[PDB]
Amino acid sequence: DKDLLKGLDQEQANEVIAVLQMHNIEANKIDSGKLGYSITVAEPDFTAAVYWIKTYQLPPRPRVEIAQMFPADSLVSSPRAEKARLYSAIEQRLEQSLQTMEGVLSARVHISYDIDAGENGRPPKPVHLSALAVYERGSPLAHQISDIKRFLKNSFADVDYDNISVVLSERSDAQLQAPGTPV
Amino acid sequence: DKDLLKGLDQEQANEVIAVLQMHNIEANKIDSGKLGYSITVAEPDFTAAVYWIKTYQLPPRPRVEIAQMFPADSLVSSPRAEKARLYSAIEQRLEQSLQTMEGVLSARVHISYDIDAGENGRPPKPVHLSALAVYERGSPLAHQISDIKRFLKNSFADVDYDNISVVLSERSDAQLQAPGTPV
Amino acid sequence: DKDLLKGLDQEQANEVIAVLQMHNIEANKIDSGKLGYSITVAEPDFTAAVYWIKTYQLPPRPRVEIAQMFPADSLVSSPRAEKARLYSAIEQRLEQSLQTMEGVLSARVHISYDIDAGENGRPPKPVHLSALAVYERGSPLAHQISDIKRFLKNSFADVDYDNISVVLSERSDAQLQAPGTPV
Amino acid sequence: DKDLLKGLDQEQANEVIAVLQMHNIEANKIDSGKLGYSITVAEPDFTAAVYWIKTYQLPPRPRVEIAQMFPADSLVSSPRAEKARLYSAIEQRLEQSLQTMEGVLSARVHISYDIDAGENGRPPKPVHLSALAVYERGSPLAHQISDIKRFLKNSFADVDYDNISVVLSERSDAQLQAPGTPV
Amino acid sequence: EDEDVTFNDISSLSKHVDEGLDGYRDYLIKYSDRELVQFFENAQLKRQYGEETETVKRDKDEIEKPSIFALLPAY
Amino acid sequence: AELDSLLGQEKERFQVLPGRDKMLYVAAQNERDTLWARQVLARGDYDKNARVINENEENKRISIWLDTYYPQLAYYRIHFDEPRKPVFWLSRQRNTMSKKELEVLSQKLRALMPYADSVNITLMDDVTAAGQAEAGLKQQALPYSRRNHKGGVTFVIQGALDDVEILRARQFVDSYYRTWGGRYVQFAIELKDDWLKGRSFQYGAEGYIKMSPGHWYFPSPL
Amino acid sequence: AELDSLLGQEKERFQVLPGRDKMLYVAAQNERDTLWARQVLARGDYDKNARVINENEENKRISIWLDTYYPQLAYYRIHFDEPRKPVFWLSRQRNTMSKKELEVLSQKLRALMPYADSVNITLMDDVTAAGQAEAGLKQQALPYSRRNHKGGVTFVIQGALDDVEILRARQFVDSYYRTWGGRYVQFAIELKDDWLKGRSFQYGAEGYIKMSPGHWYFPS
Repeated sequence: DKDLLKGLDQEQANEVIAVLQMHNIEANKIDSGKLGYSITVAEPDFTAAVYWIKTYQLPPRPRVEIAQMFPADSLVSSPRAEKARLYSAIEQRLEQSLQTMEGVLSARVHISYDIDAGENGRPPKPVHLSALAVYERGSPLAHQISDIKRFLKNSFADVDYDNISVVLSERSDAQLQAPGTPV
Repeated sequence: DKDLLKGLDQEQANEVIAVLQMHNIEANKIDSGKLGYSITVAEPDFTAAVYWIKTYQLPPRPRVEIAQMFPADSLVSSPRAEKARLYSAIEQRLEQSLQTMEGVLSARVHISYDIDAGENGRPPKPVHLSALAVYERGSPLAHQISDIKRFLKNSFADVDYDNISVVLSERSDAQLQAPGTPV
Repeated sequence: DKDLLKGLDQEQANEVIAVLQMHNIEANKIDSGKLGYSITVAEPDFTAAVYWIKTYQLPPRPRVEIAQMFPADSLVSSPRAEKARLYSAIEQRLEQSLQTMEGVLSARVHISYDIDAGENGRPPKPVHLSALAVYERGSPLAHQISDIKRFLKNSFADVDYDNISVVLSERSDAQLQAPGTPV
Repeated sequence: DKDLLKGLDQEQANEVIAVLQMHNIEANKIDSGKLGYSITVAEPDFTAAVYWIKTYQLPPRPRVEIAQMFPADSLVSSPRAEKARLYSAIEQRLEQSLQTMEGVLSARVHISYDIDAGENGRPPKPVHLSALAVYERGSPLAHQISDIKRFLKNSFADVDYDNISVVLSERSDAQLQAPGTPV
Repeated sequence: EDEDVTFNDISSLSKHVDEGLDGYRDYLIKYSDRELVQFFENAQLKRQYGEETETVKRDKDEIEKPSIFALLPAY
Repeated sequence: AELDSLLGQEKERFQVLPGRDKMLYVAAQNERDTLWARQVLARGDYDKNARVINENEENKRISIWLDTYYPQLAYYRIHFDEPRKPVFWLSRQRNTMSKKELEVLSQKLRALMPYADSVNITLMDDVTAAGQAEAGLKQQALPYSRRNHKGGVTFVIQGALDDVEILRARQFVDSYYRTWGGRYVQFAIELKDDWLKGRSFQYGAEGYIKMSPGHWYFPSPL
Repeated sequence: AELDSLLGQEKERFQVLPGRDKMLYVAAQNERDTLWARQVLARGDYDKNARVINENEENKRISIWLDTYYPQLAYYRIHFDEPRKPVFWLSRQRNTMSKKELEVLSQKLRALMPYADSVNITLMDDVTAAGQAEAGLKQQALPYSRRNHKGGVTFVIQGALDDVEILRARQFVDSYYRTWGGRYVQFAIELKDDWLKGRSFQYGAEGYIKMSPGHWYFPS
């Protein structure tokens, strides 16, 4: 067996395994503790596994949130930083709420940051919101966009239905059967 | 048996087990104490379990609350932080109150944090509210939205029925029968 | 026997037991002292117990009160904090008084926190109140809302009957018979 | 065997291997731990491997992100630096969101940094965006540009469809068969 | 210095002269506190007043037209 | 080890039919149950051939075949309440076929469905369908517009709807679609910042007159 | 070791056909499945000759051959619902051919497809195609413009479309294209900004827009 990757985290290993299995590549995950996880494959499948690791740019980078750029541990903060942390926490709490609706598997949400304005002697611009979500198979997407828009509209002081973008998609086919072992 | 996850918290473990059982995958929870819980499955079910853990982005993130961005341990406080903590405590106290209503299993509530403008000079804007809730089967949802709106309207100095969004859903079918063991 | 939960406190344990007994699941509470309480069930019931633990989001996290954000014990205080503590004490004293009325089993009360503006220079704004309460079976709810409104109206300098919302409900059927043990 | 490269990172090594396999060059990856990875090839293939390493300028540089020029571990931040970090985090969060759309394999996004002036004294300019994405084979690119534009338009306070550029491309042919070994 | 205007009455002249000062009024409004301005706007009158209601004029006129003597010390 | 013994304790949840092609067909009621069954097969607990089926998948598959061999047939839906004797609803006005042709069609459908013993063809009335649609809207008192075309009817519900209206609407629509399908009558629900909820008027010397339908709408200043 | 035993447990997910060229042809339904099959052959698990095929790839290959030997033939699409007997749709108006010519064409196609026993040629009506396109756009209540050209029809759908509209349109277009292909009827979706929001204007024969008091814009 040939080594593909070393020193992975748990979530990275599981994402890599999922992508290899989808293309019929049997892979193995090994745990070395302080050294992390290792992924191995057979020689007949090595070439393909390399090409897919390239194409998907695995392992995945960690998830990015705006509060990371303004660590709250600082001794000094401008109003701009505080306002940024606030918005970056509201975005997360809304994605956590959408995931509880009936049929939703996951969602992502974005808000228009206008904290780059100093707001000195100056009127505030209106808010804009965008959302993505994934649904279970057999869901009438057209009739479900309405609920999301209705729910989002009242979460802010000033939002117009015209200013809310919503994009929905269905789950792909289930990968239930195991890949075949090289002869 | 193959290892799916290690070092889980109790509340992460039980949510994983629930999601695997729903799809007919028999899973096992093991306790290592200071090392947390581990989840294991048989080989015939390994592939499916991997696919579901990816699709649902398991294990779940911990739950965000806005007070976490402005710890009361801070060495100093601006008005913006105090006002934020206040609103973040009112939201939680309202969700805890709504769960006591008849038939409600759980709910989530959101408020207009207009605090992002510290209201230097500028007058305040009116509040907007959003709520989600899940009901027991056989509940007349249409007749129950009225009660919620009535209840929320008077919890704030200035709210219009037009500014309150409410979304309701029923509990899914009960999972009572045990999954089948691989042959 | 399979372990559901460990390290519970007394109130969380009794809450879980109550919810499981309602659905005909025989459970056991074990005390480990400094390690807290543990809950266990039989294998035939493990699946169901998991599904209900998820559906009710057990164990219950503890009750929130606004004074917890602005803890009185501190080296320092500011007008906003003092005013907040004051309102958060009146709320609790009113709920404790309503539970003494005839037939009321429990109640919850909410007040409009105008303190999120300083009310300095800006003129202060009139108060809004909301209450929920549960009654013993066979109570004339319609005739009892009047008493509550009358009582609440005079607790504040300026309140109109129009600004007080009251929602009442009856106790559910009593769970007296014990669940059956798996065969 | 002749040495091509030493001291590579894992993600540099896999990119080199992928590019050599595409041109029918069999390569070997060796791990020396603290010394990194080494790449070796047979003599008949040495010339070609050298020419391709030149032509593609391998191994790849590390990935650049604007936040690296203005690290938060600094005693003072200008209003320019804070604003730059903000934009440089929004760019990354949008790229990671687009990667969740149906069929998208990878993407990149660019935003107009008006922060190259303070916007001191002058009012702010409107925002411009550009994006690139790769799709799975058999995707109607023409009909998918609309969705992307719609989604990006609402992420900012003021954007016109005229100011959004989108370029799409399909995945190349899969490299599945292994290269032949020199005679 | 604008030769195209015409007037008919003391009111029509007052309005046009007041309109001339809005360029300065706007600068003072930008750089001063709304509530202290409103306080002095009350204090010029309310020694006259038998009443507590203030809504009696809807804001859109008075918010634009605080007097200059009210704006100066607040600035 | 029969298949019924492997699916679970809730025996009644599933239905196993022998197919003429020497294969076992498991009829399910919904997606969740469908996956509960498919896991058993895909794990490989059963050795002979088997397949899982449900009404929505089969409606899609049969419509895709009709698209190729009968590209101009007007029809509504195929009902599988009794899976051994499906019922196929055709329009009376829009089709024109002889008894012989109907029989041939029947036999070709039977050849596509190896688990069904026969297919019953029933002629339904378009006016009836459309009337029930409009009656249900009025029964809910939803605001709406009706548009008629050669091939179909469209009902538009748009503007500043209220939560209670949205709920009722989605429930009704979802009920109707399960009976008649989405081929003849369409329902479009769109939220707009428009307080009049799609009504529109123009003012003139005689008073108001109603506007014609159109894409343009006046955002509510209120 | 037969090939069907190597493709998986889900036996009917794939279909194996014998080719007159002494080669096995695996018929797949989509790209993902195509790559699942191709991995087996590229790994070299099987020793005889085999090939993987699907409807879109075959439509492309056959159109490339027609481009060379029949550069003026008007046609729509080839359906492979029954892979042993494909159906080829030709335009009734835009072609003139004799029965002999049609037969010759049939035989040459059959020679290009060694897994098919025969090819059925069916003549379809352009008016029908165009009518089903317009009826579908009306049923979806999309705004559109129609342009007619000698050899084709173009529907332009442009403006400040809403999310619900974009979704409906995408679904519809993708449904139509899978039946008729993209040769005769074309759809163009074009999002653009709104000029009228918050402006006073006159509409009809003499319309113009008030950019602001004192500024008049006359469109073309």
